[PDB]
Amino acid sequence: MITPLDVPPLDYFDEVFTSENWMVRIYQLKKDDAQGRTLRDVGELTRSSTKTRRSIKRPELGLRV
Amino acid sequence: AKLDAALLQEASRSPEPIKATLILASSTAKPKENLFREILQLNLNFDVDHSDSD
Amino acid sequence: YEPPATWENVDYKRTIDVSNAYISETIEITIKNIASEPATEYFTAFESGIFSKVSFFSAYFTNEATFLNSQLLAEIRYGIIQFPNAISPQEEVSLVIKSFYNTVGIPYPEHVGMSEEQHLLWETNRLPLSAYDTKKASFTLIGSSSFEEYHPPNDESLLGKANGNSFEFGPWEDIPRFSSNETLAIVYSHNAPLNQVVNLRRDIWLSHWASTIQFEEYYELTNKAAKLSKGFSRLELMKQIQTQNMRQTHFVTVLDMLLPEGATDHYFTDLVGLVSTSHAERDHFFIRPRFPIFGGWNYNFTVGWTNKLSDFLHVSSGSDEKFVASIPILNGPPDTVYDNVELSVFLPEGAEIFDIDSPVPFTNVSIETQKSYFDLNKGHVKLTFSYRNLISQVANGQVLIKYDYPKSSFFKKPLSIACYIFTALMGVFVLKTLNMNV
Amino acid sequence: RTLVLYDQSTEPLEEYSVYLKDLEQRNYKLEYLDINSTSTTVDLYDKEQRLFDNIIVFPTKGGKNLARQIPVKQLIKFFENEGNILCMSSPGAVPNTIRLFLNELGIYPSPKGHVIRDYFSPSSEELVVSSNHLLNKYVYNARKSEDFVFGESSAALLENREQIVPILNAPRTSFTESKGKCNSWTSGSQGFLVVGFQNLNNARLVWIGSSDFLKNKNQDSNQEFAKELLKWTFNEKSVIKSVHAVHSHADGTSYDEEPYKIKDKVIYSVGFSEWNGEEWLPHIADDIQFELRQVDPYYRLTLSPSGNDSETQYYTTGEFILPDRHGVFTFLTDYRKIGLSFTTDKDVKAIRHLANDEYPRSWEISNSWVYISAICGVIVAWIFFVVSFVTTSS
Ligand SMILES: *[C@@H]1O[C@H](CO)[C@@H](O[C@@H]2O[C@H](CO)[C@@H](O[C@@H]3O[C@H](CO)[C@@H](O)[C@H](O)[C@@H]3O)[C@H](O)[C@H]2NC(C)=O)[C@H](O)[C@H]1NC(C)=O
Ligand SMILES: *[C@@H]1O[C@H](CO)[C@@H](O[C@@H]2O[C@H](CO)[C@@H](O)[C@H](O)[C@H]2NC(C)=O)[C@H](O)[C@H]1NC(C)=O
Ligand SMILES: *[C@@H]1O[C@H](CO)[C@@H](O[C@@H]2O[C@H](CO)[C@@H](O)[C@H](O)[C@H]2NC(C)=O)[C@H](O)[C@H]1NC(C)=O
Ligand SMILES: *[C@@H]1O[C@H](CO)[C@@H](O)[C@H](O)[C@H]1NC(C)=O
Repeated sequence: MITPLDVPPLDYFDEVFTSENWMVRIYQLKKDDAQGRTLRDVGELTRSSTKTRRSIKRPELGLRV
Repeated sequence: AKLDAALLQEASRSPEPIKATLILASSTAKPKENLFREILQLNLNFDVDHSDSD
Repeated sequence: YEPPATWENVDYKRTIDVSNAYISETIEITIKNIASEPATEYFTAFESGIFSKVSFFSAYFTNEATFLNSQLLAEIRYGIIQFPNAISPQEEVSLVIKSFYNTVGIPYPEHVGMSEEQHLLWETNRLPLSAYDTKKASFTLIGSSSFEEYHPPNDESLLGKANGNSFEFGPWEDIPRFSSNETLAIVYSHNAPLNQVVNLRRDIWLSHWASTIQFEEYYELTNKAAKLSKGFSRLELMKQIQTQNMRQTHFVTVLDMLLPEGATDHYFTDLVGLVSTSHAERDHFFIRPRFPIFGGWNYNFTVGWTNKLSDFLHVSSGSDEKFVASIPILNGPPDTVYDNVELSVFLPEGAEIFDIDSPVPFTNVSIETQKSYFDLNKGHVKLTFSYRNLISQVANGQVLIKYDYPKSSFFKKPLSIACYIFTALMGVFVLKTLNMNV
Repeated sequence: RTLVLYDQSTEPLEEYSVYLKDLEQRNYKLEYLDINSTSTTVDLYDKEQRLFDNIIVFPTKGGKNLARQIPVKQLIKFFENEGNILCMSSPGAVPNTIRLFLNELGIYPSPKGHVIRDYFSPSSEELVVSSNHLLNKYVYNARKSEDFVFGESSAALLENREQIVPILNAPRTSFTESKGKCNSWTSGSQGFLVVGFQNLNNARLVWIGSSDFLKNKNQDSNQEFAKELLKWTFNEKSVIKSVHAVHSHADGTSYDEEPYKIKDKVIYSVGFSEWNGEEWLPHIADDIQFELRQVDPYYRLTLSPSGNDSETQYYTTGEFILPDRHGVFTFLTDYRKIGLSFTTDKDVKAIRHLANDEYPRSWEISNSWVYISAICGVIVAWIFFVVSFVTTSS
């Protein structure tokens, strides 16, 4: 028996078909984001974060080539 | 060894000395004595890898 | 070709109905002639984009209707109406134009959830493109429940006054001539499924030895409704079935095929195999596709059935061996629009077609041959019609073929198969009287 | 068309009126909107189509009014639909919406307290950056050395993404300081004063980090750079169309008449075109590379011009031999040069083995003459064996 707190969400694929008795699931590779950011950051952008709370910090990104 | 992973590829591909420049300028000090002088030239003779950061 | 003169519109109604996934207009005109040579013709003006997609064009008199000779020609393009009993040059006449179109509009939110209402965007004229001067002209937009304009004009006139399930307005006096001054765009709720097929080929097979006619139809249907956002999820569909009652919504779950009266051997196949979810009750052939056809999806399938020939074929009176067949031009679901129809009737192998009549003006016709089972000679006579733009509800017609089929060519089928069996067995005789013994 | 967000009591619109009227000299139908004077939310979409081609955001503070007008997600959705954005910041006024929206694009402006400081007295009353620090062409290329005023400014730390197009650099001896005892935001030459960003849908953004730059009191130093910077920001200065990307056999026949084959002679031809705002001119360029490609690339060939037209300069690759590896190869030109428009042309084709007929023939090859002569000898000696065997008497 599984629970909805299991099955982590899917941020690179999206379903396009699923049969009547849920046998054959058909998924699609959704296209990479236009602004170049990774799709799990789009997924964590569009939900669950972060209760209208912020933080301002030196982003520790290294250096631009 | 704990530098970036972007300058060592560029200094390893093109043979050129990386330079070190010291700055001790200020606000209450008037100009034409502020230190903008490159003081050191290093060297490198290492081996790099693939998948650059290109 | 512009018409000169001699008609002036006193009254001019224009009622657009938008309620069944094809636009229908019922114009009602009352015309007055001018003092000149009495002319007997009329010109109805259509745009170049609407004239390409039009499927029915008819005219009545308003006193008591008989019919009129309504001819559609072949950049504003016209359609002529011919009157009997040539009219005196100063007398009022009354007139009714009906017309049925192909386009229905664009889904104005093109992405919408499956449990949500859709709204469509239709574009048309507000001032009527008449080839003549009008003195009074009222518009009436009948149809579904909610009508709303799109980019409403600043003028308080030429603005829609909403009535109970209606939308009434119009430029009401003194419109001089061809008026493309303003183009209307109206959004409206529309809960029909919007079934439309792209290519229908239907093959029928007359058979004198079996005395049966055999229908086979290949539908390539799309759903031109609004596409669904966030993709498709079986969970929301199945919960949407389990909640209540399946009201009127977009997608296609069942199709009701209205067949001729006594139909015997029903089948419903896809490309990949047959489908077992079909129910052939008396006079009605219900169909469930494999996947529910949402907005923008394709589905190509094949249905077929078998009628007796005694009620579609009739022996003529002058000669016994001359037959006249009247074929139903179109059987399908009640709410469909057909973008292409090719009706192939197949007469038997020795038939020769004399006369051909069709009630609907076709795009093309040709006579070929095609070899089916045990067509040892040239084969069946494929008389194929090509109709372009048809409506399921409107095009009630029968195609009338007059041919002959003499008994000299009726018995040539078992005699031809007898000719192959006979020459095969004499071939066996030559290969057994022949000496090869070294 | 264009849009202007601004506010009073921080930076009025009058001291920008030299540039917007310049946009009035073009065919840009401007449409202003004022914070602290308008309470209605911008209908940036009616249902699903986009009203404005552009947007220009003059400096402000983003307490509640800016999030009322444009939030971050609405601005992402505007920028993915070819919506060009020009946005400004300053240490006197850092909006929060624009700071988070730029953090989604890998551009990290300095916050409220941090200001950039350059010593050595360039002007000693305000910071000013010479034209040596312009990193990229195709946005502005200085014909001679000039200065660009920047009254009080803030630099940006940049992520190493492909899409980010740097335009101007901090003058390599600068830093940031705050009233609070926080760390320094950027180093000398790693901060960027103005930053461009080009979408994958070829939409463009310019963050430009000074309120004292675009003002009406500065045309003596930064007049042409701001006019051609605003030529670059809206897609008017450097975009590229790729018209005909066709490949065929070397003798003129197409793939349709004869499909390809291993070890075959083909030709490939693509033509580019740029747009200076008025005319499609032919695009002179090096660096364009064809790739014949499976999972791994089998050919990278630079393209020689060999052609011309009124609004297109073509490029060929020369007759090159297909690989003896069979498979389904794609023909690819990714012209991806930062500063100007990205273009991709690909065509996936099947390239098959040799047929059984299309082999070197046995009489053609010099080695098989022995065996043709011996098979012909056995056959002729067999015919004299059967005639001699029948016609003899035993
Ligand atoms: C089932 O029937 C439908 C309806 O006729 C078929 O759809 C049609 O398929 C053809 C070829 O796949 C489409 O032609 C294509 O046109 C586009 C431009 O419109 C072009 O880019 C393609 O290269 C190709 O020429 C046609 O548009 C399409 N019709 C509709 C209304 O979508 C479908 O192929 C049939 N499927 C099967 C399995 O038989
Ligand atoms: C009308 O129907 C005829 C059928 O006889 C069509 O003519 C054929 O067109 C096909 C093209 O798909 C050719 O391959 C055949 O050779 C043609 N046959 C003959 C006898 O001409 C014709 O194209 C149709 N015309 C229109 C306007 O639909
Ligand atoms: C910007 O907003 C402030 C805050 O409301 C405005 O200040 C008000 O101005 C009106 C008259 O213009 C006064 O009646 C109020 O008492 C002021 N309120 C405060 C808190 O000062 C200011 O006018 C606005 N700026 C503009 C240009 O309209
Ligand atoms: C050759 O290309 C140049 C590119 O600027 C163009 O101006 C010129 O008209 C072209 N000439 C011909 C003959 O196509």
